Amino acid sequence: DIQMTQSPSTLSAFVGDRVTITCRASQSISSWLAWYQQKPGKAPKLLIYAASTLQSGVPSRFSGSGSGTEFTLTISSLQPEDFATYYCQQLNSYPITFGQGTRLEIKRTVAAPSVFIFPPSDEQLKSGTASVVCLLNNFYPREAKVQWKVDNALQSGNSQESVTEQDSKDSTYSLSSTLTLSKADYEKHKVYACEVTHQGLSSPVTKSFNRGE
Amino acid sequence: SCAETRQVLGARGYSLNLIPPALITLRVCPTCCSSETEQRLIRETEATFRGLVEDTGSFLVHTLAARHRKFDEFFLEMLSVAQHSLTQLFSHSYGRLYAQHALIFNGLFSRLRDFYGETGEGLDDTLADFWAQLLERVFPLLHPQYSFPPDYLLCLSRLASSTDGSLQPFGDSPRRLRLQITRTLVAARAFVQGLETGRNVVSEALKVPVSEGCSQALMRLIGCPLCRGVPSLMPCQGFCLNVVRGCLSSRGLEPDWGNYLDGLLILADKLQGPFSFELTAESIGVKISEGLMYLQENSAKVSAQVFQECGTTAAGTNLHRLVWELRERLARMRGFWARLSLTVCGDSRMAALEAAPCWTGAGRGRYLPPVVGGSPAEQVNNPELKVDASGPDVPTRRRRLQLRAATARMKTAALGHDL
Amino acid sequence: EVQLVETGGGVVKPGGSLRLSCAASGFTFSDYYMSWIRQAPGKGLEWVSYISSSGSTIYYADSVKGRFTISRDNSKNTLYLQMNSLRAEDTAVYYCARESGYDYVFDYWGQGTLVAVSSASTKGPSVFPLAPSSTSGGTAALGCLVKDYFPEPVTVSWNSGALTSGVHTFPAVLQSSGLYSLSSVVTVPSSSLGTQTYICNVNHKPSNTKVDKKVEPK
Amino acid sequence: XSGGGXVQXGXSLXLSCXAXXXXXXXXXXXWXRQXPGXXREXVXXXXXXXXXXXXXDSXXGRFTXSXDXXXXXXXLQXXXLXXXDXAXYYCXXXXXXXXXXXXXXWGXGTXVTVS
Repeated sequence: DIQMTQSPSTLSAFVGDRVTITCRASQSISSWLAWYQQKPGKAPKLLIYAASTLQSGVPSRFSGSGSGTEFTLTISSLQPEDFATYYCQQLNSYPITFGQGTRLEIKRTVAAPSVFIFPPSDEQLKSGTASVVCLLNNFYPREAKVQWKVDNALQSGNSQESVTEQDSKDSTYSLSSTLTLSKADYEKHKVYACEVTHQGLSSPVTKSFNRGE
Repeated sequence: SCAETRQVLGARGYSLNLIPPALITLRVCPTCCSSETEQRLIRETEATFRGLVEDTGSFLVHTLAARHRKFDEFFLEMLSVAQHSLTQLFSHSYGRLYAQHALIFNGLFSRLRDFYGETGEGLDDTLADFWAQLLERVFPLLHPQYSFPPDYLLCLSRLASSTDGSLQPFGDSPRRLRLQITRTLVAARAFVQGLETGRNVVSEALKVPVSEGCSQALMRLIGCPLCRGVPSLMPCQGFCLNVVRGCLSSRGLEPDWGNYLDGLLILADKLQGPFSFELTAESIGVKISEGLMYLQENSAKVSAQVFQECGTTAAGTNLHRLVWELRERLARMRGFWARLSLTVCGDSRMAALEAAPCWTGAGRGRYLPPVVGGSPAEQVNNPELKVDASGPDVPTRRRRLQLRAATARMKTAALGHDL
Repeated sequence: EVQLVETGGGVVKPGGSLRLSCAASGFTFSDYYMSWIRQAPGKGLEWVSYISSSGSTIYYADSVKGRFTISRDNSKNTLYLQMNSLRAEDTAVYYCARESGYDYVFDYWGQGTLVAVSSASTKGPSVFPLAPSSTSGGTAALGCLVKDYFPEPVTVSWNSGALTSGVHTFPAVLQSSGLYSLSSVVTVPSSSLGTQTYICNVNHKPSNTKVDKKVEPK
Repeated sequence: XSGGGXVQXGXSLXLSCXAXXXXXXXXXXXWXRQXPGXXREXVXXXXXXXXXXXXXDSXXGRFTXSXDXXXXXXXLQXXXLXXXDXAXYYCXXXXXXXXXXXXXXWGXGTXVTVS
């Protein structure tokens, strides 16, 4: 019955910068607020409990100050091992509630996405289903938009996207959208195209292919 | 190959030169440890002992702090809760007055809330101010023809200050309500302060002795094994339980630590149980309307005899829940100091294929000595250390002086008497 | 040092019962308050239960009030959780934590073991190619499609660990049929389509379906 | 949208943008450069205030960008111009909010070239 909120959902900052993460609660909490850091797919650590107090082992660069219904979490100088997801908590009510995490990513120069398309397999068509794929390779920022054009017709619901995590040699992301269709629905049309719209692109670029090479 | 220690010492971070391949032959360690390594390893050996003990009993510091911040926040809220509730009932029944005279109740509780949080220590005059502010305004309601410009710019001390023996306008309600309010603010205060000490007490009590007599040859326990032989011979219980007792036989707070949690619970029960709070949350309104009724029919005597001169946060957790929640947290604290040695010798030490014997003072020989002593009479037979003639240390023995007066300060407050 | 290890299966259909053990070492289990916190595939962490050190007070979340039960064993130093008649919403990664003393702070968390509720059965994956599309047009990219399998872990590799640079293995996505599916692409020069050979061997452990496949360009 | 004349290689100067006048303090305007003989390439991205500022790798450390929420006008400062940064610089607002990189409406801009 109690709501917790955080801001922002994703913050881009360089190594060595100053970072402030703001957590906001629905009702008043005098000093009952905890902070946690979670690296991808691993157990969270306890950073700052009781609003302002630090936990043994946490470096001095982590700081949190708050009283009332507005709280902050400050990193004085960002070190490379601080890139993770930071979580807010509640220490007052019976149904303790966490806030959705703030993802702290690495900042990088803008890179336009490399676009590719791949035809359905001749061995996959035998089963009666054909999934067309659209690859976006090595780009940054992660925010992008992918639309599917079947003979220049907008699509919705048949496409499923999955994005990789941040690369370690260039701090870039990659995305893949899979257009799934039955073989009978696949035979009706001849042109399949995915157009990518990214901030680094001057205009939405397109990649298409036709049945039978 | 003594270089087995070298890599182990490299994990600890030593400059691994002149220690890897060479062994030669108020002191310590009768070896592959250099001279400056020894003087620096005992300092490294002491560090974990402090960090282990403080982290071992770290939750007592956090629990007493958490209950303090949640009990202190509770009392302040219920003061503000009752302040708003008293205004509602008195505005419903009487449309003649109080329509624009609710400003006194704000100044009433604000000075009450200063006695609770030690902001002040003046309550007997505080209540007399409130009764006077009510006295100088109800009085003219049954005397409407007369108008009064007060004496000087202040009527008197506080109009009828009742001092020197005035036939009281509200007969006995000021004395009765004072006794009920006083027993409440002092009982809820000695409890909060008692919790406030408990955090401070255990916080500094966890700061572990330097005891050079204990520190010198403490290295023998776990440190000097690393110096000579292989480090895979983690000490067994027999040796461990006496060095941690001999070094800590001073802080024998057990006799004074038990009565503390007793007084905490005893005062909590009288405070949790009504007659100490929720009764005086409504007793103010009952005695006020009762004292005015005495006035209504005894104003003929007093007014005739006074012709002379001027005449959003989450609601406060239910205290019952906050008490057994308090009771459970404290149950795991009573026998804490007696169970402290087992935990210290039950962490880095795997005592809980290889063997059962372990390291001793002068070799790997078998150990079967005694290991229970916990006070000077009990630890005067110390096999592995030199405890002081009176076990308690000079700063600790001062933690059984000003940190148990709260117990009697909480016990006496539970009876009603204070100071 | 301070360790909280979790065990228990995680693949059951709706209605199956699971119990998890949180074996604790490195500290006295009897002093601290324990709790269970689960992390769904989503971002947020959801609290489900918590138990006193003595075991006298037990709290459950509003979404786990009837079919959930938590226990404790201060002798064996193990924290349990009874999961009965779980709905599909209970699918999450369940952690066990320790309260440091201050109300509702968790300083030490467990490694994590995940529980999944699904009506599907164990099925191997189908491997399909993403042939490169192409004088020398930049650096063409090829791929390897994995479709329709269950449960989760499946590892894609190229050339038996010889080639690993520029390889992107995407996270699996749960589709409408209830079976995961993923793809792994590789960026190569446009002149290596005839000189060198690429084989993406895909292995699904729970189905014993080691599949070696070749991506030949046209 | 500023002109002072051609400048010497290595010299530095600032620009500004205004094509459609409407309430726009939340959507973030963009900044391109295109030289005839080559398509438009990226320079800097003026994201909404407190959502940070991102530049292209070609002008990392040189060109800058800042904006005003009440004035509703975005500018670009240019420093250390190389003799190969000659092009016409156009600004374009992203129509959507999710940073989908959709530059629906473009502007003319103002170049200066290098001497």
